[PDB]
Amino acid sequence: KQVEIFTDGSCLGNPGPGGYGAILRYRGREKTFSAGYTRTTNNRMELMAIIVALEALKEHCEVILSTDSQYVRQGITQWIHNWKKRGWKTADKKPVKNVDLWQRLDAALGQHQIKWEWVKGHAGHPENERCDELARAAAMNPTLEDTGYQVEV
Repeated sequence: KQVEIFTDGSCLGNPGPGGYGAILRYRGREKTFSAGYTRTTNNRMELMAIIVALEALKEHCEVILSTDSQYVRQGITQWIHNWKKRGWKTADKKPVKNVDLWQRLDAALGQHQIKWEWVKGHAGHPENERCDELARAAAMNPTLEDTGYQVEV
């Protein structure tokens, strides 16, 4: 009840060192989250940012979630519905890519009333701009291991 969440993820390769930034605003007060991983991908950091922010919420909230990720938008608005029906597997019966993070996200999504704000550019979105700085800074000083990352074949 109202919580604003801003997120971004960033990574220098594919895979490569990467990081996330998230800002959680409540009652005019802000909390910042940020961490870097030694070997990860951009898309995984984009999911991780949202996961860590939502997991911070300790009570059911109405959340306005603001992110510029095309990957997360497609997943949330397009794919995840059918993913669940197919038991989290693509037509070739392989596990959906990043199933670990998508499932962990979906858990956090189920606990809140979420309005998604799909941002386009940094222009006029100071919080998202700042999440990118955070993400990039953490990618330059990575400390965690992204143990869920699998080298796609």
